[PDB]
Amino acid sequence: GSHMSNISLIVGLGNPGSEYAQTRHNAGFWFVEQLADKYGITLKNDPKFHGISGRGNIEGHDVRLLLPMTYMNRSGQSVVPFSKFYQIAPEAILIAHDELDMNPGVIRLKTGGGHGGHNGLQDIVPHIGPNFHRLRIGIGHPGSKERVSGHVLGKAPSNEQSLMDGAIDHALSKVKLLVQGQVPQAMNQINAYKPA
Repeated sequence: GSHMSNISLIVGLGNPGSEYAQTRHNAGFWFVEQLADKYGITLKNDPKFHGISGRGNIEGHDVRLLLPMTYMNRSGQSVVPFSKFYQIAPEAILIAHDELDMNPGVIRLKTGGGHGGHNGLQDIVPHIGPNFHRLRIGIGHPGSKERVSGHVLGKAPSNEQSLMDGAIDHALSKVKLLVQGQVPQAMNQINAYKPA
């Protein structure tokens, strides 16, 4: 099982399918896929947990990676049984996801709190409670209350994608702190990020 606030499960939220891969709502998938490549962690089919998953060493720590393949609003149908099977407490889980309330190129590490309208997080907090960590990857907001679907299922313009990709690359360099349980320092150094 997990140990204290050393992060040992990193989840990335998104939808399956090439048609959603480049959309804002898959920001969490981008981060976990990039982290997997960085550390040479294989993401392999995991039918038992309705996902794609991997396990590997990050900076001397055994860490599991999970991409639910449930569709975003059913993400809990992968995250919850996976974390239960492996006896991973919420305190040791990092969930990376798109954040409408932050600009592209803003990234913040948060512990606790609600789903903030995110339909993936909405499917997870009722089960495991809120005390997991979140890598909130700004995607910016749409022009109103009803363009939300269209915005999260859109592919960002290149300037915004460049800002998100630089923020995501920064965060990758801070995962060493998270897997070592240095959450306060990783929150300091992630939240300080600026694009330019």
